[PDB]
Amino acid sequence: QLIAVDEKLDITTLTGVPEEHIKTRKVRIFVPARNNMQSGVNNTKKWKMEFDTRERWENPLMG
Amino acid sequence: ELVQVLRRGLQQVSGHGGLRGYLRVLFRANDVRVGTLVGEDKYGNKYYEDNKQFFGRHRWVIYTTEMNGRDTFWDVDGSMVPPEWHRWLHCMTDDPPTTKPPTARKYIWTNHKFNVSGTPQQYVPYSTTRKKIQEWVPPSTPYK
Amino acid sequence: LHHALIPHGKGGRSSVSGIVATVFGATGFLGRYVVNHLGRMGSQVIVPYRCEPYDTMHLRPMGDLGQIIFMEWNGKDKDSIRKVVEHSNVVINLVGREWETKNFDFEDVFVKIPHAIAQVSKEAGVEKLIHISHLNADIKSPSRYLRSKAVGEKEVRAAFPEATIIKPSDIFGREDRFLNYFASMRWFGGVPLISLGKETVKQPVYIVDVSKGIINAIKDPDAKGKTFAFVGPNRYLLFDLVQYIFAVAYRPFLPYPLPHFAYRWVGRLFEVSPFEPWTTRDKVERVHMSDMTLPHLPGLEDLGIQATPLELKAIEVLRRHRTYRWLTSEMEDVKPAKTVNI
Amino acid sequence: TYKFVNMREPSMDMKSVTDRAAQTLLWTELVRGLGMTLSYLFREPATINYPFEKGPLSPRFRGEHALRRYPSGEERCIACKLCEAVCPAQAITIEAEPRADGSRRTTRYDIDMTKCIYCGFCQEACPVDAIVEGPNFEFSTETHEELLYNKEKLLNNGDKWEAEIAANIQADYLYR
Amino acid sequence: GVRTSPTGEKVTHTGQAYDDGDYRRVRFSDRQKEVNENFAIDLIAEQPVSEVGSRVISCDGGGGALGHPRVYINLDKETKTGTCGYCGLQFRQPHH
Amino acid sequence: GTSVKPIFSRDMNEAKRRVRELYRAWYREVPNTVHLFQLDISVKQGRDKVREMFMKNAHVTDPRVVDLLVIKGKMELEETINVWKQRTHIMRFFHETEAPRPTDFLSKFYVGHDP
Amino acid sequence: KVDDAKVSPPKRAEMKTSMESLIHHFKLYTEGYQVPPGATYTAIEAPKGEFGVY
Amino acid sequence: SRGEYVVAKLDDLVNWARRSSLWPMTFGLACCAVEMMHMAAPRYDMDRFGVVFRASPRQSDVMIVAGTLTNKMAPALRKVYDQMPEPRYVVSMGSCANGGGYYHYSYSVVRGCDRIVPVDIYVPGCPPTAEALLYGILQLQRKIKREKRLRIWYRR
Amino acid sequence: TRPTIRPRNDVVHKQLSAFGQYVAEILPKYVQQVQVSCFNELEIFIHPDGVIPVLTFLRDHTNAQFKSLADLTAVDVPTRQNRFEIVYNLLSLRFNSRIRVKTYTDELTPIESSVTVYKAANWYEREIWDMFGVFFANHPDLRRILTDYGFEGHPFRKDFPLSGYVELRYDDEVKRVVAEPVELAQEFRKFDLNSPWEAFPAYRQPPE
Ligand SMILES: CCCCCCCCCCCCCCCCC[C@@H](O)O[C@H](CO[C@H](O)CCCCCCCCCCCCCCC)COP(=O)(O)OCC[N+](C)(C)C
Ligand SMILES: CCCCCCCC/C=C\CCCCCCCC(=O)O[C@H](COC(=O)CCCCCCC/C=C/CCCCCCCC)COP(=O)(O)OCCN
Ligand SMILES: NC(=O)C1=CN([C@@H]2O[C@H](COP(=O)(O)OP(=O)(O)OC[C@H]3O[C@@H](n4cnc5c(N)ncnc54)[C@H](OP(=O)(O)O)[C@@H]3O)[C@@H](O)[C@H]2O)C=CC1
Ligand SMILES: CCCCCCCCCCC1=C(C)C(=O)C(OC)=C(OC)C1=O
Ligand code: SF4
Ligand code: SF4
Ligand code: SF4
Ligand SMILES: [Zn+2]
Repeated sequence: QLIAVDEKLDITTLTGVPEEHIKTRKVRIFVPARNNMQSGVNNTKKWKMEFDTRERWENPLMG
Repeated sequence: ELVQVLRRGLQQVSGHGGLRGYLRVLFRANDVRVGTLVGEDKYGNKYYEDNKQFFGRHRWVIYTTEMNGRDTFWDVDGSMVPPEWHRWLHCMTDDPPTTKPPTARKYIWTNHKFNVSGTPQQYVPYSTTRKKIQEWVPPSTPYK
Repeated sequence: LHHALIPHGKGGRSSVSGIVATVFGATGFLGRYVVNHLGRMGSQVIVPYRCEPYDTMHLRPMGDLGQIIFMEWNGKDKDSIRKVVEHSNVVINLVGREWETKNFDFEDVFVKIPHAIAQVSKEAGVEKLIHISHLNADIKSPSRYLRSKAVGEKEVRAAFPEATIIKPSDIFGREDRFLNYFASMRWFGGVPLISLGKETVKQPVYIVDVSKGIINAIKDPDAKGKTFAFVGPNRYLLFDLVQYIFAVAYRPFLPYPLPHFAYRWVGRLFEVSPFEPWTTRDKVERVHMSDMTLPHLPGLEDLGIQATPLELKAIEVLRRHRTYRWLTSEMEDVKPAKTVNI
Repeated sequence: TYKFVNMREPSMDMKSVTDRAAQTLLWTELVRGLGMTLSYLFREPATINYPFEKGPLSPRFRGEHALRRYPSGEERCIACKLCEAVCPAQAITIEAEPRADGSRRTTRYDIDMTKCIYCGFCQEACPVDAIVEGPNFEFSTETHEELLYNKEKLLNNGDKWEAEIAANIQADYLYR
Repeated sequence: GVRTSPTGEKVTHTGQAYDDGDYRRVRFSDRQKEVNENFAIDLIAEQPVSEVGSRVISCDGGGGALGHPRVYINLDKETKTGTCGYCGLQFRQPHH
Repeated sequence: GTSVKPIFSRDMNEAKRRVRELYRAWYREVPNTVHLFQLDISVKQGRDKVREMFMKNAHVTDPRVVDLLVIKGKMELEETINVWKQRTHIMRFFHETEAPRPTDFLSKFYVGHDP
Repeated sequence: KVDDAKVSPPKRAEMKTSMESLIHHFKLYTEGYQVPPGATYTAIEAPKGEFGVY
Repeated sequence: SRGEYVVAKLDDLVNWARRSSLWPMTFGLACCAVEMMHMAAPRYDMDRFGVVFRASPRQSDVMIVAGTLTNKMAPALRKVYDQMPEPRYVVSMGSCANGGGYYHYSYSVVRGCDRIVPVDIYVPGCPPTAEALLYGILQLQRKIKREKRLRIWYRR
Repeated sequence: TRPTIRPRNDVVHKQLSAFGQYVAEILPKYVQQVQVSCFNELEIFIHPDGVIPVLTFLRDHTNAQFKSLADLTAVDVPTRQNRFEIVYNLLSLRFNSRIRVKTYTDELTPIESSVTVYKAANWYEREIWDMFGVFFANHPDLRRILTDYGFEGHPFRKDFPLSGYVELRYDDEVKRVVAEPVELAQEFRKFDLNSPWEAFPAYRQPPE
């Protein structure tokens, strides 16, 4: 026997992700463009989820 | 056969240049065996061999008392062995660098250096690439 | 701002804060906290040390790789100071003893060394100089420690006019000589107090508060040539403070009055130890003076810091001084002491 | 096919029973163990006299890394970045650009020795025998930073160990 | 071909040297800077051009299997020599 | 009907009942945790932290998610009672070595590029 | 090793002589070989018991 | 002076005694500890140098971190390092201990033991050979021989 | 073919196909699919409600006797509505055979615990809960097995970052090990390795 919940799915509280990384982040859902250097199309089949690019800096040691 | 081993001990005492050399080698290496000299370093390390010993004790080195800049009468380490005698001493080959010298090159260090950690000669890492982003330099003259 | 000295990152261990700091006296009580706070945000910290390197080891895990550089220095040799301050934009001075040795008196460590450091820093182009003085620093003080402190801050302001002088008052912490001093005085049975400690008022300050104040003074642009007084939120009569200290440690409090000359004689008797003295005449003097009130000076609240009360952090120092029977007693058990707050 | 390890029964004759009782009362097998240890006492020990004597190694031994040169003194590395791609621990960092004479050479070549797993995959991937794992293993340091090698350090290691490295490669290259 | 910067810091073969106002120089105080003195560009410039009497030459770096992948170099241009893209040796047809 | 199998609770009321039971258990536990782990915080601070942790998830309306949250809270409490957690794990709830990160626009603009 | 240069790398002498060997060495040490889709559970009698990989 | 000579001789005596009697804790984490077992094996026989394993932290002088330090393990390692009486030393052995090594980018691995405890000697290798660890131990002995506690106290 | 190619075994393939037909006939209520792979491995895809019956039948039936639970694990496929793929590997010593049983679940639907069928499942189920977040109903003692105390999240999920969210270091001001947001001196370098040319035509999918 079933309970028939009537709300949209939401599992954010169960994933252990910090709040900053849930609300602030923007994801791109896209089929990656073909690499213009090659003619193969096998990398343009599936959809990809990626996150927005954040800051990268230089390490004071080793650069 | 007891007299034989005692005479062998006396022979080991006498074959190190007398009593003083015997005590010197005993307090410098905790070992008093006598073996056939194979060669000597330009830094002063001597290499001895005795094929009658078991594998691992058949080749050994008496280190020098003065390497590049430090006194090694007591403070010795395995990093004081030059690469050719390093290859001979670790049994990667059966041929000493005396009979089989290494190939000479113009970029090979003529002077071996030991482990220089803890000394002002220690290696300090740094980034070897140039600056990436170039900044705009404002003019040196007033604008009005 | 010299691009390599531009802040980068999130403000963490691997980030860049843009601070290159030379912390004199970083191997002591305040120095370890200051170095920890500098290394948390990703600063480049230079530690000049005269002691054996084994005594600097606890400072190693305080920064990322390459962010803490240890160098030998000599207080009487200006070349060492110049060598250790060549590439720094911040110089913090925490050098100081609570006793006099056969090689360094109070003038050596509170006047000559700070003046040499400040002059070398000014000639080396160092931008910021943080110097530590005492709240009770006074030219006409009965303590040579405080007279030397006053002369030293005068000379430091002379040599480095843009220097920032910070005047704390009896810092208390895990490795202090304030709570541990009174707690260890239990080994002699009774607690000797001049005038029963009824004519002395203390305003002790937390160690983390002082370190955060130093960091905020480094990062604050208006605190260049100011003088700050770092004090705690409450003022206590010495008798009540010591009674509270013994209460938190769960040790029997047996106070008795001692004449000033007798306590001075006791301090002189303890001064003969070739090792770190248990107490000194200067310490006996400084313990029994009321903390000065300087309302004209900016405090911790001007640097965005709310001073931590002693009643919130006394257990983390005094739990070590308890017996096995009282180790698990809670912090809210021991009846906060009465405060003479104006 | 199998065998039993603990499926034997003892004979119950008076001879065997008396022998077992004597074993219980006079501790014969304990004396056997004592005799075994006593036998080992008079044998020659297997200890070697380090650092004056060393354990044996092989030409294939994977030790400290080194960057090599051609006999003219030119660097073998061509900045192809195969070693960087193959590295299981991402210990290699490479940056390159055309040299002043238009040659394909590295500007940055770092190996994080505290990331390295010393697997030898980099010298397998190298097509010009530029990067190798040398015979050295005695290079312990006192600070972590000393184990973050850059191009200069690796080139110095090559210049210092080339005499042994070339001999080991000469002895081993026909198996590769 | 080592060279000293205006501050005394050695300039490495990649042309890297800290500026006078760079704090990172403090990492070399009481210590040294690791610079390899055998600049490969000068050493390969010191190598003489090899005269060969064919239009196409073959180079493998010497040592056979101990060199680099074998490549073929065209020498039709008399203006410039033919350089190996791996080892940097130069080849040329007879002229003058 | 969305054809959803429950975990423990048929609907929201039983979920709130389980939440209340877990809250009672944590509220009882806090003084014993302060005594045993030798914490420099007070019992009031610990109960405030428990209340804050419970209120962090106050927006959940799915009974299954509440059920799993109660399961995780029971796991945490069982870890704390058996002293499987250490003082570091207990005090990780308080974040004392982390600097307070500002929330207004201008401070974020000053420090860096993060939104 | 299996005489299939799309799985096992060629000998270093072949890689420095033949174009196909160089291409296969490059691609095997940069990208690696592609494994056809599928799942396997493989077990061996390791000295400590059954050691398996799914 | 006479006092300088006396304190130098006393420093020599104490340094010799401390470096000639080094007792590491019985403490190992992973593959590297196996090589540690080979450093006590008859071929190398670290006991001949005066190096003896002792289980109690209270009776140990050196901590050899032989293996990967995980987040679950870091408080335990810190605890048993703190319970070691002073003077005490830490030897970091193998890639995982030195900087994380093969598991540097993991979610459950401490990127080097120097984030938890101060380190005196770093022994590279995955794992370092028993000879390499013996070289590290002898280097630590030399570093102890360089100590000048009593001279520093005298010049204070 | 010959030397470089793996040989085929048709006998085992036919035997496993026959036994898969047998099992599917005996339990139509739960068995959704049966497969035999090219390297002779039998897989049975079942409904989640049939975990305890099917497994029990495989352990206790005279003709199955799959008495050993070799491994139990989960696979995460984020593109599926039912995220997690629960895999049981069973060994039968009497018939010298191996079988695999696969079911599915999502983040919020529990899977029945199998400890009453195989005791070996106990820790295995714990590990799944620790690594993927799949809850197992009626598990005698369900808690984390592999992660640190108080660890938040399930690391083996595909959307979990490789280095996680927090890292540990000792702090001298508080005199203890503390956790702080991750910062890497060197960031892990992502590599794009997939070739843009198709490798295996036998697995080509319809172009939709
Ligand atoms: C009398 C009761 C109270 C006092 C108790 C003490 C009893 C006397 C202590 C005996 C001391 C003997 C120690 C000396 C042995 C040193 C041997 C030599 O090797 O030392 C070298 C140099 O010597 C040391 O530098 C100095 C050691 C001696 C210090 C000076 C003597 C001070 C004596 C003062 C006695 C006062 C006692 C207290 C009185 C109240 C360093 O060599 P090392 O690197 O290791 O070996 C390398 C290992 N190799 C060879 C295998 C490669
Ligand atoms: C005519 C009348 C004369 C009078 C009678 C005299 C005759 C006496 C004959 C019997 C004498 C027996 C003496 C032995 C005493 C105890 C032996 C014994 O039976 O105990 C063993 C156990 O003894 C041991 O195993 C000892 C264990 C510890 C061993 C420690 C090292 C071994 C000793 C090394 C050499 C000893 C050197 C002794 C002399 C030292 C110099 C003073 C039984 O134990 P279990 O096999 O487990 O069986 C019990 C259930 N039935
Ligand atoms: N403690 C308190 O309650 C408050 C502190 N004061 C002042 O705050 C400053 C720092 O405080 P605190 O950390 O508690 O003091 P500490 O005694 O704990 O630290 C003293 C530091 O100064 C160094 N030092 C001392 N003498 C010399 C010297 N002759 N040459 C070189 N270095 C020396 C010490 O190095 P080494 O380890 O080698 O000895 C050590 O690093 C001090 O200037 C103190 O006077 C201000 C108000 C009170
Ligand atoms: C006296 C004989 C030498 C004992 C060496 C003690 C080494 C201590 C490391 C602990 C340890 C032990 C005991 C051990 O047995 C083992 O193998 C499973 C480990 O994994 C490598 C260990 O780390
Ligand atoms: S030996 Fe292995 S881990 Fe080390 S640099 Fe080479 S490929 Fe990378
Ligand atoms: S060392 Fe070899 S593989 Fe690595 S970049 Fe240089 S030439 Fe390529
Ligand atoms: S460094 Fe290598 S051998 Fe040592 S514990 Fe780590 S993985 Fe194992
Ligand atoms: Zn060439």
